[PDB]
Amino acid sequence: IDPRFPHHHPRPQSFWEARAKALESLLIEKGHLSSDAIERVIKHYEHELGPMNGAKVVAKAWTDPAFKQRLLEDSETVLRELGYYGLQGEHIRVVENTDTVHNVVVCTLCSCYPWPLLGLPPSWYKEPAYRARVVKEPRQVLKEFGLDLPDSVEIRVWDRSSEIRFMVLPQRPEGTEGMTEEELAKLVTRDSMIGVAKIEPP
Amino acid sequence: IDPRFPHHHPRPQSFWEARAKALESLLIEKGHLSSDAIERVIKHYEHELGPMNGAKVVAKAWTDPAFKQRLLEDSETVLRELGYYGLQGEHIRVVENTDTVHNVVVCTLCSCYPWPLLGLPPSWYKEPAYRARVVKEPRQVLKEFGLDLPDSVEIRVWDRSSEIRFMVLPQRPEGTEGMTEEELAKLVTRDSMIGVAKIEPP
Amino acid sequence: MNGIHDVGGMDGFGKVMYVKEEEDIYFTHDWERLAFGLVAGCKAQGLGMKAFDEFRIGIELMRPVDYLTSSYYGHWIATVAYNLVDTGVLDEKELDERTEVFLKKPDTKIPRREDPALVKLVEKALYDGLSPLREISASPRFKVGERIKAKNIHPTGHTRFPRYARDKYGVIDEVYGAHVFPDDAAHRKGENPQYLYRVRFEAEELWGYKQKDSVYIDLWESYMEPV
Amino acid sequence: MNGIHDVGGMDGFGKVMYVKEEEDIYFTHDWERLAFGLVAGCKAQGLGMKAFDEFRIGIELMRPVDYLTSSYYGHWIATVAYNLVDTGVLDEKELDERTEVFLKKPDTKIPRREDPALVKLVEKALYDGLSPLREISASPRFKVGERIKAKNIHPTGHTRFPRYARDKYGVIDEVYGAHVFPDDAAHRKGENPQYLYRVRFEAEELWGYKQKDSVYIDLWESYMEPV
Ligand SMILES: [Cl-]
Ligand SMILES: [Cl-]
Ligand SMILES: [Co+2]
Ligand SMILES: [Co+2]
Repeated sequence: IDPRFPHHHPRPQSFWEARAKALESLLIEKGHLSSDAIERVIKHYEHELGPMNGAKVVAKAWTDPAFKQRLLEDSETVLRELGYYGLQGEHIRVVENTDTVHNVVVCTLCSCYPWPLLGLPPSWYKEPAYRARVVKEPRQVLKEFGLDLPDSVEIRVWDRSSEIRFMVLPQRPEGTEGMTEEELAKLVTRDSMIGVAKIEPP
Repeated sequence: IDPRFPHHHPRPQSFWEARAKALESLLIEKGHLSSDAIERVIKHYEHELGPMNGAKVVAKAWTDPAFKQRLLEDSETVLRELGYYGLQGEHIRVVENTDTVHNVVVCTLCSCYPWPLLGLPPSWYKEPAYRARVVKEPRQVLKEFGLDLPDSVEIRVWDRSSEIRFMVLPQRPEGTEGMTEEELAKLVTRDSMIGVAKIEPP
Repeated sequence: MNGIHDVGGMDGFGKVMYVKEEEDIYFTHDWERLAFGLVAGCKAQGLGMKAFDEFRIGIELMRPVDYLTSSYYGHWIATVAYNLVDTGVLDEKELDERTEVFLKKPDTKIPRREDPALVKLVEKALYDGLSPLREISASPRFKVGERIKAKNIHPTGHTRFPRYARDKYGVIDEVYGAHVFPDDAAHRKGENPQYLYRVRFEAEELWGYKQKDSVYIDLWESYMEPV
Repeated sequence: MNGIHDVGGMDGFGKVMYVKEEEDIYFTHDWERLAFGLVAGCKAQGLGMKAFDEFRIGIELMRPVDYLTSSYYGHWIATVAYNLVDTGVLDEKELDERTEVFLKKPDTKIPRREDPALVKLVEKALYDGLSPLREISASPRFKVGERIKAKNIHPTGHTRFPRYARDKYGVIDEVYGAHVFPDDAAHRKGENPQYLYRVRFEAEELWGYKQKDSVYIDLWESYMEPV
């Protein structure tokens, strides 16, 4: 390494791995962490949370006009009553896609995402391409997801610069007549609750 | 390489090396380049040009008031008359450091530098730290070079966004009484002609 | 800070890597799982960080070349290390030595310890969260519908004001209430809560572009001024 | 393009690596020397690039992770490759295959050829340079001393208008004359020369900072509008 150019040389991912283990070891030795505390977190985020919670909220909104009304009027109270609350989900708002308004959520500065309601964010959501581009050329970004909106549809991008979180409420597709709330929930995709996809007819 | 994350993985410098050789080989095979054309360029930039040319211009300005006047009035004509002209030196301007005005030159967008007059730029001149910072906190950048200007001195940063080039004309230091033009030229540093240093008394 | 993290409006980062949800694996390496445990475990106890503000600045401070190559949980490792050293929980020399141990001997045994009280404490944190909403005695400076000036400010420390939105006109969409102020809190300078607003910006104003696009950004009161 | 290259005003890139001039080695690897020969040799003949505009956009288009890690002459290799393929001088498949050859067998022999006519041609280019100054029939829109508005424009192709200077007020310092217009020329869309101006911006205006600092930037006429 030429000392003029240390900034050309990234840490290898083996460094981060070693660093993680070093932190883990030191913190447990010092009594700050325990094996079971670390595992409890991993269980929560890898297994206990997921987009199925948001899916249930969407299906309920589709099937129960009074619920949808309450949700849109005061989402934070309603979501907390359902138990979809916690770390990074203390203040969750809901915005409805309509025929002429399309909503897209992003954290340009990092990755902010409502874990208690949606689970962990998509891989791409945290990466620079989506973050950089969606606030400036959302139509181009959406097209890469297969969503080609007409010029006449307004796009609203919601950049999560504070701890306020947003979920998109996507429209119920055609072809779903007679489906139960539980069956509609299975239609609701993670991507549709971020705004990068509409829901396909069954 | 996880295909979600190809952008995490830089080309190694061995790639650029191989690419360079591949270009060289193909272009010579196709009759576009020759061994001697490539060598001629390397000789010019590594050996024929350098900051000594600017140093001579500075020393002349210090020793010949009429020359300094002409240089400051019409640098492009004067420099061309001296033969300090060529690729990336077609339009060269000169700005004088004074007791209350300090000049610093940068190419924030790349590396633009007057090769015919000063030779190749410093390593650091082309790198992000200098480029990013000097337009916003020049006092902090200058301090890293050992130049700690008083608040009362105005700083003018000249960002080379066009093909117009600038050389800084630094002030003649104390302690140089009786020195010849040739001896003064040996005092003129590359850094002083960029604006990141004053010239020390001998 | 005007850092590599602040990517909104940048060109050149390429196509978005679309992947079907069911194929979008959360973790591919155990150290990534561990990173999550470290962050949440420390935060639950206020070790190195109490809210996300301090967490974010540690990431923002990464070398750009590291930020772009570490992978996402690499950011988390970087900021835990940064903050634990910065607050005096860990010593840098000891951390570096131990890092070296695991670099040269990756299969080095991790010490085991069960602490069910700590588990309950961490669990409580995951479920209770930590709201930054506060009450203050002042009234909001701005009103819904007001056209405001998003200031041209350039803090060298932490901010939540993306560069792409600076020096722009926008319209107040909502007054959320007073929230802990990141530009102070990230540097352990007090909660000093300020009114937080949602502000709508038009594409024409942000970019000079002609499509029916807008961006809704949350801005603290001190980021803005009246017109 | 709002790319990784456009670093003016960014925080986080760290200290400047000071080195004494006499110790500041130009080249540490032969491929770096070769990069210079490739660029100047091609440019002298108008191969891939005729002026520096096309040269710059090829660098600006690099993957950010490459831009930050390739080292400086790596940029030059990237843009020669880009432009020679883009203009049809070289075929991408052939270039990639040959790259692979030198990757696996670095000591592969380089073909030798002497072309003294080409040497003279290259030499002429090094000494004669290539001025972008033109004359146009129009008069300048702006005058020395005029307070202008540096527009909020966001071209997705090449521009010489740094982002830090956009959406700002400045003062005309000089009218240089008409120069070949980079935003068109880099994309082979004609010289279409426009008046080029030097414009002074104050620290207070660029950053909201309070020191006696200013930046003099060269801006093409179409980057600005009257107030
Ligand atoms: Cl929808
Ligand atoms: Cl001086
Ligand atoms: Co975030
Ligand atoms: Co340059």
